[PDB]
Parts: sequence; structure tokens; C-alpha cells
Amino acid sequence: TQHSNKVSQFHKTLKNATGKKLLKLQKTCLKNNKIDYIKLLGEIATENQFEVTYVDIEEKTFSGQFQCLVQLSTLPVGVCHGSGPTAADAQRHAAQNALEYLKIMTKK
Amino acid sequence: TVFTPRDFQVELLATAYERNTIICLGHRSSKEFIALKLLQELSRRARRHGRVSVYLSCEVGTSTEPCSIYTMLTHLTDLRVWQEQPDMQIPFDHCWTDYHVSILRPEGFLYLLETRELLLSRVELIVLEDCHDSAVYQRIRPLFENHIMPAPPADRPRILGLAGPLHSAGCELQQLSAMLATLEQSVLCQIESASDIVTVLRYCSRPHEYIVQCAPFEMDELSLVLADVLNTHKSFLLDHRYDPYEIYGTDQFMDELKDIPDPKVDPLNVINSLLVVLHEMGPWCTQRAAHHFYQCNEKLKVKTPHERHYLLYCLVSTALIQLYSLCEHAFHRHLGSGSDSRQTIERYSSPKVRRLLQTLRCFKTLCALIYCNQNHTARVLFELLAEISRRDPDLKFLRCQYTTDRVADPTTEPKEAELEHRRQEEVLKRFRMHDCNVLIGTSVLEEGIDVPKCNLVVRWDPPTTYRSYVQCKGRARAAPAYHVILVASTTKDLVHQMAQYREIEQMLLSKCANTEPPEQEQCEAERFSACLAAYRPKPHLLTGASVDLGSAIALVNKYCARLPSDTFTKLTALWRCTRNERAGVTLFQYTLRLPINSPLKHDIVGLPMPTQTLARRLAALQACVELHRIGELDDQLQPIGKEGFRALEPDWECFELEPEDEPRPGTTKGAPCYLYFIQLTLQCPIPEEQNTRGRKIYPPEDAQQGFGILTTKRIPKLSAFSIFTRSGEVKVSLELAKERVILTSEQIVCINGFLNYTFTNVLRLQKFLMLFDPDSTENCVFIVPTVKAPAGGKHIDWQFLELIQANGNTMPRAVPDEERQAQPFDPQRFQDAVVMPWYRNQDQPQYFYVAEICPHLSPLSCFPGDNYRTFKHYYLVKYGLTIQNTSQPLLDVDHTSARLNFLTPRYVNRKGVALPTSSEETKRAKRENLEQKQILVPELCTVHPFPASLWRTAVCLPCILYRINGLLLADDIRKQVSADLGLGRQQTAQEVEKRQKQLSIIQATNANERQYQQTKNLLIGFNFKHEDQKEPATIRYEESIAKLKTEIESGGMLVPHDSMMELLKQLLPYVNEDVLAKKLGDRRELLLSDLVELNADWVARHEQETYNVMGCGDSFDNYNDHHRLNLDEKQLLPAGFSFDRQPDLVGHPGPSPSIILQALTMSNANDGINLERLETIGDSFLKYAITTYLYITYENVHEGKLSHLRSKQVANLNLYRLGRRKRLGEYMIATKFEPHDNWLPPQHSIPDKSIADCVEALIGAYLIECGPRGALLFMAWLGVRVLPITRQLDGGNQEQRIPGSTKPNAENVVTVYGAWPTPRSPLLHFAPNATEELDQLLSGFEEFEESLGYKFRDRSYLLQAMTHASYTPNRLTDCYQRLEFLGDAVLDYLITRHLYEDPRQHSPGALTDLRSALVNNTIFASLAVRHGFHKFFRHLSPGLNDVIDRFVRIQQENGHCISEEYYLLSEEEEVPKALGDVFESIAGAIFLDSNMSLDVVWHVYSNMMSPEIEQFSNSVPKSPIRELLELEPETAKFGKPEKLADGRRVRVTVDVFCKGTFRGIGRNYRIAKCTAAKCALRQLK
Repeated sequence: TQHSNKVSQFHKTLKNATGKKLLKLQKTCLKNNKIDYIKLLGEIATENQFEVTYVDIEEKTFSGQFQCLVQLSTLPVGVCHGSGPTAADAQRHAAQNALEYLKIMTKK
Repeated sequence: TVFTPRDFQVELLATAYERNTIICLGHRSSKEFIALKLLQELSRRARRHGRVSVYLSCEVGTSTEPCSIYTMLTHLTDLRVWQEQPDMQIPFDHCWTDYHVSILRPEGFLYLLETRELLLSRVELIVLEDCHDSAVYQRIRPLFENHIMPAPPADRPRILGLAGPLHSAGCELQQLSAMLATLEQSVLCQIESASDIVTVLRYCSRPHEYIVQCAPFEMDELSLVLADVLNTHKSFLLDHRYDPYEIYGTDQFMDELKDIPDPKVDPLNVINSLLVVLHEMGPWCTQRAAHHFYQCNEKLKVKTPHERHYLLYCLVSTALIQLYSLCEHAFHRHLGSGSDSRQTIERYSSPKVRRLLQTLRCFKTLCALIYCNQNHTARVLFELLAEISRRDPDLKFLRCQYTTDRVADPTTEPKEAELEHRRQEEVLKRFRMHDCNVLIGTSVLEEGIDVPKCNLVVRWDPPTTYRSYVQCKGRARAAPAYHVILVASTTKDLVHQMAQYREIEQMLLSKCANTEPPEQEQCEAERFSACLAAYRPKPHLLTGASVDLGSAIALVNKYCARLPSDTFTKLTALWRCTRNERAGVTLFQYTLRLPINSPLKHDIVGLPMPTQTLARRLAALQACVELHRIGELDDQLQPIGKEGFRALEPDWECFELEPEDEPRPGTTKGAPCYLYFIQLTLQCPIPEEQNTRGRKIYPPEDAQQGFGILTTKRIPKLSAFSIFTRSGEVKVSLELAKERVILTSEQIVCINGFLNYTFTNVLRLQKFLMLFDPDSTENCVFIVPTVKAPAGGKHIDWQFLELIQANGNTMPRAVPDEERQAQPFDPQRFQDAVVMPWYRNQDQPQYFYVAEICPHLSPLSCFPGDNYRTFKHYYLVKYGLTIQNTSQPLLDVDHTSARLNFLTPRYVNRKGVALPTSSEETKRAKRENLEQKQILVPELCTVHPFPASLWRTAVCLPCILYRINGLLLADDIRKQVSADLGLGRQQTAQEVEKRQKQLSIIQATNANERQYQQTKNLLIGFNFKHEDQKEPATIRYEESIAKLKTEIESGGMLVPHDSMMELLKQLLPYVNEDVLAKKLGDRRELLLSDLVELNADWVARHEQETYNVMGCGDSFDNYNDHHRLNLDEKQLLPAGFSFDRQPDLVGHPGPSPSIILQALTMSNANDGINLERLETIGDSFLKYAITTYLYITYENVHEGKLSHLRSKQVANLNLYRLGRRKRLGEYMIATKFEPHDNWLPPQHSIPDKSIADCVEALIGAYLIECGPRGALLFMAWLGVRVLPITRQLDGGNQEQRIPGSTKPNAENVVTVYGAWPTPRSPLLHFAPNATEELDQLLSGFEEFEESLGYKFRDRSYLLQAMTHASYTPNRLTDCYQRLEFLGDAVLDYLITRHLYEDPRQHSPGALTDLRSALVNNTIFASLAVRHGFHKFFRHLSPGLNDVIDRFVRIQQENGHCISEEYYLLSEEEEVPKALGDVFESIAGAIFLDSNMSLDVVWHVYSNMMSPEIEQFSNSVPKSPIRELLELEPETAKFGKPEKLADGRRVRVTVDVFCKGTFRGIGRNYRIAKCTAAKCALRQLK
């Protein structure tokens, strides 16, 4: 029954931040392409005292589309991912999934 | 907590006895059980005609490890058994002639018959294992084709089959009906429905069956976004291409490329499960499920060693974090203040949940069991119901629990499998409290596990097996019961499913033998409920308890369920149906046998009657009448109990409490008097090797002065003993004084002054703080000194007596130097005198002895030491005292013993190394104070007048003054017992551990994992079909299902988702109306005797009746109503260790008071010998004193009532009450041996158990000398009447008084205690040829004759002792559990004496430990198996046979042995009881087959029980571990077992007061406790 306290602690912890980048994320329609998603994710990585770890896949799809994943080194850890036509696009959609996972997480 | 008991798995046995039958059960254990029981039950009929009993199976020959059935039947019942391993040559020598059961393959049976080795007429019973297979059908088809069917029914054996449970065989319904037809025509049998399902459906009523439809979920924002989240994670995980070649790329790890698991399959399980939970139950259910999956998946993160596995498991955990955040906001977006969340809860609940909730709303005694075929589904359903019960005020009245079918694998992780079992335990114990209601199970509660009545049963999953649907139906017992299946347009196929299973039910119940009464017969009973008179044993009581027709079957079922027994034996009534056709009217007639434990064993036959239910009500009414007639029912009509029964009333005299009973009581908290000479003749002097003092030996008879006894009371004759003083071994005898002298008063004053000087200053027994008077009526003992004559006589020495009168104050004082100037010297004066050093410490002087006269010793000689030159210088410097003369030689002195108890007539010289030569209370102190050896001066040592040799005679004898007060009480006990007797006259271990664990687990192999095999084949397999054809019978059910479909669609079942004279005339249409009007009269209610009179009139007017044998009633109703079928269904010896040595009755004095005074000695004093030497025989005699009496007085009452009689009469409270009546505690001494304090020659608080330990101890006094017999007379003196009592008048015999004679009454009635009656055989001859059955049953007992080594006279007590409590086919005798009841006390007494009478002479605590370690029920089972008592026993009860098969596997793969059993004894200072207890029961037979002769039992049992008891004797259980168990006020507490890291080792802690805590390791609890005690002893020396 410990992990109930763990999941509530993590929800309160990543709702306890005071970043304006999170508010800019929340109000903006995040289906927009104008925002620098990988760079903003690195900014929030430097902001909230952890490592964003971009790791590519070693195995392309049956459709030949590249896959990337993002490790959000919190306690517990977030894992997000993206699949894009390039490694840049796979990392872009992976950093995207990281940001709506935070927006899902930071919605108070 | 009541129900309706049947003989389930035993109707199968009955129907397996008459008719060719095929049985359908699930376990393979119950198939082997019913198979073994049927082979032994037909074995007697096989053995008389020398036939061959065959078990046909196809799981034979798979292992050289023995097959299960071969194991069962070779070493668990009577039969010598052969199994054919698949590649032996099948020897033809004696494998069927001198072997009863052959378990064969059907091709082996084909080889056996086609070679003409065996005749089918010599084949008794064949049971065909797993005949529901088509492949087994293919083997058994030519066996019936060539051999079985061409044999005539005159030449046929009995055919039984075993089948998988055909109510869910792997077949559509046309194959099912074709299968039932094909098997019932092929195997020549009848199919049988009866399983536990069929039992709870037959005699518990069927619930109302519903299908309830559920509306689909109406998806919204949150649900669709959750579906988007899960489909996103699913699309990414299926978008993976996983390849360990493309990740690891390790060519050298080909084994590890496949051993590394997929990182996807547990993400697949979690995400598929959350998908399904959303898809059906909803997003709230998905939320709680996802939270619980997060609980387990973070544990899987901790467990995970690899890298991509950790990546994907962290991804799954992140998804769960997400889903909790989405559902948490969307369920908290409704959570404003003043808002109830329950509307949103029910809203996001699917209408599957809402429909469940209105189903639960309809139940404002709720008992709801809810299935679901998934465990986390049960957790989330639990969580919904918990949140509902903690929020909904409508549904606030529930207490909900759950469970799982995920017992973990014990080969890896059993520690939480224990917690799984503990969880199920705590849930069920809260459930059956009658204070808790709602359960949410899984398929763990499907079969095997039994749950009480539970009215509302909701199946979540649509059933895919029959068993779950119908067993959920069966868990709904309490009518009105509601079996509701939920469904969310598959309603068509579910209605079709209930139609399929409904025809499966109606093809079950039609294929029974026994039937339930339909609603018509219920209505007929309801109509006729008042037309028959209410039978009352007390009809005068208006508000008395009544038994009508209607409640009589309930009361007979209660009588069968209130007689107590094992939980492995099932006891129930046995009615049968008999059809009699009279006067154009069909009549059903029920007979009614009560089982063999009840002593009504004659059949009760009913009267003919038009229907089933009315006839059954009448037959059970007859049973209630005759059972109250005998007395097996009481006046209040409940069945008898162990505490609700009282025996015959003059025996109840021992159970009224005492005035001291009305620190809990009963628990552990001038006269010529008699003269004799005390002859002390030295027989063996002390050896010079044992003469550690290095002095001369001083014999007692070298002087001519001795002593004598002068008493007014009689002195008995005793055998000669030997006092072992420091001088050696002295034989002590009493010479008969030829002279008897009249008393002289002043010479008695001389004697008394001499005794005062002796017991004050010589022997010093009379201490201060004292009063004493040696002149009283109670004893007149005068111990006097005499002088031996030169002619051999011993004349009285009045000279020394008057000398001691004038000098009874011989006291050295401050001797002046002038008298020691004048003091002379002579060797004869100190030749044999006592020397007295006067110069220091005069008030408490010490007296020393003369040892050697040395002419070379002088005070002028050199002092042995450089401290002083001479003895003069040494004495003068150290004390300032002057020795007058130094010319004389000096004296060698000897120091006295510092201990009175030097007599102890068996050993003091061997006991002399114990304590350093009387322990030196003063010798070591004085030799420390004087340093150099005591060479003393004759001038400083004056003469004591008591001679040295007379002093050495004086120290052997004394301290008898309380012993004379002690050995009068013992002789008084002898006096009253011979007064009321007639007899007598008035004038490595770690290697061992690993080997036994390996052997135990890997050689059991049929543990409770067989129920798990049933579990893993339970809902999954349900297979096997033969064929189907296109016959119209299939088309027949193609309307029947269809019309059943209409029934399901017309019953309201599917739910849309939005004249008493005519009463008697119908009662008796075959009895004419005129006679009924004659018998009516004013009597409005006809008694049963009236219908008996009508039947007696009618059988007198036609004498030819017809008969009928059908149904669940047995052919074991048998002889007393059948087996002749005559239409009468209307009414009715080594002398070494001899127990019967028996010294002659008249001519023996009785109890010699020596052993009485032994038994009058408390162990609180523990003066050498204590009462505990004989107390342990007393209790273990007194059982066999009482029980045989309490067996033979009440010879036909079931034994558990007698057990309460034993437990109240051999109580320590009971023996304490008896000793209160006899007052022995003041006659016994519980004070220490202190002459100062508690020595009163002419209060000792006693524990209440010790008084009991007193009383039975007295029994030992009579128990060698009289033999066993006369102590019973003492028991007859004691007030427990253990002999049959013959009341008489004054016979007046003149040769002798009769043994057993009592005191003359005031009305001159003479009471004679004759011995027990030579008993009646139990052969209650209701049957004409019961002796023919008595020798029919016991084929094969000549081996039981030779192996046991005893020949019986009449086998009546043996085949009582060969009858289990559930063994109803035998109808001569009772169960064996009356010869338990006497066999336990007989072998208890025999073994307790052979422990006591052993020449090695074990200690009292050793005697208790050797009782509780030499013998328990385990060694009874072990030597039972060694003597083949498995191979000779009879029993018909379920569960017991598989349990004791595992136990005898423990004996098998070990091969009998002593090792495992004495090992478990070593933890015992149990898997069966019954096979242990049989060695008691046969023992009771040889108690009364041989007419109460214990010698017969012992000489028979010796050559069989020798090496075990010499092994337990050579194991030496005589350790100080028992004094470490004692020496414990607070100083040896033992902690609880604490299991260590490996589990197979325990550490036991022992805490010791003010000395610390010690801990010991071991392979279990008990060896750890032993090692902890050994460590406590090793560190506590």
C-alpha cells in the first residue's frame, strides 16, 4: 500500500512546480509547430533538477519510420516516446509526448 | 448451522455394490478411494470362491515408481496386490491366485484371458478407469466384444466404470446423449449422476435462475481520452521490432538469447487488462485497476535486472501515472463542495456495474457470492463495493471480502503462499460468523472448498463450463435463492447456453437412482400433514416436543449428524424404496437402517403408503418411535450427547463434591512387652582400597554390647538388609528374644535418662525448641542396651544404664593444671574410648575416635611443619595454654561423620563417593583452623563414657522416632485394608535433514497437489466425446432446447434491459372403508399402531407379497430384512514377567508396610525414594481399573459417552475427592528431614494433584503381592466400584472367609465383590446365520493369526475391532471404537508396568518421560504397519483413505523402519489416527477373547514388539533437560519458534533469570529447542 502514497506524492510533486514555461505549455494549443519542443524540454530539464535523456531505437519499423524515446529522470521516472520519419522528427514527437505528459501531469 | 446430510460418494458405493454402474467424479483421488473400497468389499466374496479381483486402467506402466492404485491397495487395505510394469514378462506363478488385486492394462487382461490362465467365473469385480475416453473405449470394446458380453449373466463379474464428469464432457448435446446411450449399452452398466454437485442440487432446492442484460456504456470525454492513451501506448509497443540478435548480438550466449524474457509480454498483460476493463466495466474501474497495477509494476521495476525490460516497465508505470492523473482530475472536476461524487461514480460506472448495483439494491439475511474468472477483476469489484459501502447510504449494510486462485509456486516462493492461505483463512472465519455477508470470489472456490448456504449468487462472466454455473447454483442453497448471471445482443447465445445446460441438468437428474420429491409430492405432504396423529413420547405434555410425520426425516438426519465421530467419517441414515402392489394400488414402502455406531441396528420397516414423501415421513416416524423405545433419543427428542448422558446411578456416587470442595481444586496446585535383639553383624568390611581414611576397620559385633526393642505393639517380620557405614557392610536382623520381662519403674527411668543423654548428647537427635514425652499410649518403644553373655545370650545391662543415669551430664570443663599434673596414663582406658578435647569451644563440643596407638609419637617430637618446633611450642604460642606432662605417647584420632543418613540399606558405600565422606560439615573447617593433622594429647583429651564400638553401633540405627510415627500409618493402612478385604490377616544431522526432506517431498508425490491437478483441469479440460449421429433424438432435443428456449422466454426469466374420512381413504385405498370407519370413532387422529393393525389384518388375508430392489438404498440393508427375500416387509503363560503370577489368596498377610511407607512419602521431601516411583503405575492402572467395569456395565452404548465418564472418574480432582473420603494426606508426610524444625516424635500443606498422586500410589502396595486382583478390592475399599456387586446375607463359611468379603451390615447384608462377568459376545443375533457371515467376512485372517501370534476363540470381538465407525455393511457388531476404549487402558497399564518393573530401574521423571516417549499413537501406527495392520483393516469413509495412503507411502519408500518414527517421537515428547488406533482395538480383543488375562497379551506382544522397545531403551531418554525444564520459577522461559532465512532452520530462544538469554539453531522447532537447552547447560555450568 506504499505505492499509493508514492503515486500521490509524485502527482503532488509535479503539481508543486512554479514554472512559467509549464503555464505557457498549458495555455498554448500544443498541436502548434512554432514552439522549439526539444530545446524547451532541455530547458525544463535544466529547470527542474534532472536529466532529459533522449535515446533512439536500434530497430526501425516495418514501415521504416524512426523511433525515439525520452526519459524524464524524476522519482518515479517518466518515459515518453515518438515515431517520426527522421531521427529529428522522432525526437521531436518524443519531446512532444514528454510535454503533453507533463501537461497531463501539471493540470491542477 | 444446520443442513440435510446425505451419503455422497457412498451412494456411489452402494449402487456400485448391487448393479453394474458407471461413476462420474472429478478428482482421481475419489475414484481410487471408491475403487479400493469396492475391491475390498467384494474381496470377501472373491476369496471364498478363490476368485481374482481385477482393476483395469491405462495410467499403469508409466513409471517404475509404483502406480497410485498399487500403492493404495498394496499397503493400505487387506489385499496383497500386484501392478504390472510395462516391460516385465508378466509372471504367471501366483500373481492372481496368491495375490488378490491385479491392477492391469486392458491388453494385459486380454493376455490373461486369451491364454486361458484365468477364468471369468473366477473374476469378481472389474472397475474400468477413465472409461469416458474414446481411446479407452477403443481398448475396452474388444474386451466386452470377445469375453464379457458372450459370458452369461450367471457367469458375469461385476462391472463398474469411472468417468470424467459427464455433466461437462467435451461434447455438444447430441454427442452427450449418444455417449450416455453408447456407454450404457457397451459397458453393461447404468450411468450415475451423483457427484457433490448432484448432491447439493438433489437435496438442496434449486435457485431461481435469471439472465440480466446490461445496457452499453455511453462514452464521453474522459473515456475516449483514456482509450486514446492506452491505444497510444499499445501502438508504440506493437510498433517495436524486438530482436535479441539486434540488441545484445551475443553469439556466445545462445542459451541466454532465449532465457532472457520478452520486455513486452507483461506490458501486454497490463495494457490489455486495462483495455478490457475500460471496454466493459469503465474508466473508474480502469483507474482502480491501473493503480493496483502500478503497485505491482513498481515491484517489477525493483525485480528487473535487464535494460530494455526496465525501459518498457518504466513506460508502463508512466502510463499508469498518466491514467491516474487523467481520471483523478476528471473525477475531481465534479468534486465541488456540496456535491456527492456517487452520481459521477455510477455515471462512469457502466450499466453492467449499474445493473449489478440494482441487483444488489433488491436485497435490502443477505448472503451474496459473486464470481468472476479474473483475479484483479475481483480486486476492482472489491474496490467498487468498498467505495460504495463507504459512501452509499442505500447500500451501507455490506461487509465485503475477496480471494484469488493464485496460490504461488512452493518450489520457489512458498512464504507468501502461506500468506495466501492465511488470507483465505481470515476471510472465511469472518464470513461464517453470522455477522458478515458479501463475498467476491474467483475460481478457487469452485470445487473441493466448501462454503455455507449463500442465497444470492451472481456470476459475472458468462459460464463456459457447466461446473461453475451449476456449482454457483449449488452455493445457492437457501430457498428463496437467486442465481443471476449478468450480461452486457449476445443475450441470444447466452439464452442458448442456459438451454444447453438446462437439458444437461434434466439429463443429470433423470440418470440418478435416488430421487427428490417433486412439487406434487410436496403438495400431498402439505395436504396430509394433519391427518396422522402427532407421535409424542410424552403425549400428556401439551407444549412438549413433538415428532409428526413431517419433521421426522429432519430428526433422523439430526440423529445421524449429532452422533460424534471423525471429520473423515460421514454418518447418515439409510432408507430404501420397496414397491408393493396391493388391491390395485401402487404402494411405496421405505425401510430405514441407522448406521452401525447407533445401537439400533435391526432394520426398521415402514408400512405401505401411496406416495414417496408420505411413506418416507411415516418410515422416519417409525424410526423416531423405536429409537425413543430403545432410549437413543431422550424425552426432549434431541439426540444424545457426551455431556447429556448419565450412567447407572450408584456409580454416580463418586461425582458429588466434598465439604472441603464446597489455587483451583483438583489441578496441579509392669508389663512383659515384646522384646527383640537388634543384631548388627558385620558381613563385608570396607576394602582397604576404599579405606580413604587409612585407618582400622571397626566391626559392630567385636564388642559384646548391643541393643533391643521393647514395645507394647507388635513388630513385623522383615527380610535382612545391610547398613553401609564407614566401617563397611553390616547385616541387620532381629533376633527373637527368648525372655519377656515385666517392667520395672526406676529402671525405666534409667532407660529414659539414657535415651535423653543419647539423643541429646551422643546421637543428638533431640534438638532444642522442643517438647517430648517417651511414655504414651501411641507407641511404647524402648530401645535398650544389653550385654552379650559368654554363652551366646544377651542379658540386660542395667550397670551401664544406672551409670548413664548417674552420669547423664558428662561435660568437660575448664580442667585445672593440677589435675593434669595428677592425670595418669594407660593404654587400656583409651583403647576403645571416645576422646574429648576440652581446651577450646566447649559449648558445642566435638567427639573424636581412637585410631592407632603410636609409641613413637610424643610432644617432645618434632612438629610436622617449620612454623613451630614441638607440639608444646605450637600449643603454647597459639593458645597460651600449658601441657603438664610430655613423657607419655600421644593419640591418633579419627573424625566423626557429619551426616546421620549412613544406613540407606541398598547403597551407602557405593554412594560414599557422593559427598566428600559425609561432606565434612566440620572436618574441613577444623583441618583448616588447625592446618597440621590432629595428633592429640591424652592429657588434653578426657574420656567419654559411651564406648567407641557401642557408638559405632549407635550411628547405624537412629532417627526412627518419627519413623515409628511414620511406620504406624502404613501398618494402619494394612489394618483397614485387611479388615475390609478378606485377604490378609488382622494379626550427520544436516545430511540426515537434506536426505529426509528430499525423500519426503520427492517421494510423497501425491500430496495436496492432486487437488491442484484437479484445479488445473477443472474449468479448462472438461473434455472427451465418442460420436454423434443424425438420429431424430438429436432433432428431438432440437425442439426441446427450442421449447426450453421458449421456457426461458416465457417464465419471466430473461429480463428486458429497460374431509378427513376421504383423507384416510386416499391414505388407505387398499384398506376397506368400513374398517376405517370402525377405527375412526371419536378418535380424530389415527395412531401408527392402527396402521400396523391394518397391515397385520391384510397380510393375514393375503400372504403373497412381491418385492423390489432399486435405488440409493443398499443391499447392505441386507440380512435383517433381506438376503432370503421372504416378503416380510411388515414387521419383525510365561512366569518371567507374569502378570497373572497371582500369589495365593488366603494365607498371605497382605501389604507389607515398607512399600506403603514408600508410597506415603512426598517428593517435596524426596528422601531418597518418593511416591512418584509408584504413582505412575497407579493412574495407569486406575484407567484399566475403571474402564473395563465401565465397559461391561453399559455394553451397548456408543463410546464417547463412556469417554466423558472416564474423564470425570480418573480426574485428579476425582482421585482427590476419593482421597478426601479416605484421608490419606495426613497419613502421608510432606515435611523436610530436619530434626530441629519439623520433627515431632510422640502441618504439611499438600497440593491437590499430589493427594491424587497419593491415592493411586497406595494401589502399588497391593499390586505385586496380591497380584493385580485384590487392589481392585482396595479400589472397592476406595469407593470406585470396579467389580460386579453381589448382594447377599451371612453365608458363614468355616474353612476361610470368602475373598471380597465386607463388614457386616446393621441388617446383616454381606456384600461380595465377585470378578467381572465373562462377557457376552456382541453378536446381536437379529439374523439367522450371523455366524456364517462372521466367518464370511474374515477371509485372510490366518495371516493375521500367524503374524500377530495369537489365536482367537470366537472372532466376534475381532470383527468388532475390524469395523470402522463408518463401516455399515457389517451388521453383527458395533464399531471398533469400544475396543479403542478398553485397549488404550490395557496397553497403557501393561507398558507402564514393564517400564516400572524394568531391572535398569528408571527414575520417576524418567518413568513419566518413558510413558510419554516410549508409546504414543505414532508408534501404534508404525508397529501396526510393520505388523501389517494396514494389510488387515476395514473402513468405508472418505478422505481417510487418501490421507493414510500418503502416510503409508511414508512407510513404503522408507520400508517400515524405526528411524522416521522414533525421529518423530523425538519431536513428540499423527497424519492418521485410525490405523494407529487399531493396535489398541485388537489389544482389547485379546483382553476379552482371552478372559481378562494380561499375560496372554504380553507373551503374544513380546516377540513382535521387542526390538523397538530395546531400541528406545538403548536410546537412553534420561537427560537433565528435564531439570532444565524445571529449576524454573522464572529462570528457564522458552520463546516462540523464530524462523530463519533459509526456512528449514529455526532458532529457539531461552531466557534465564539474572543470567541472560541463550539461543539455539536447529532443523525444526524441537531440535532447535534441544540445542538451545544444550547451549544453556554448556554456558550455565
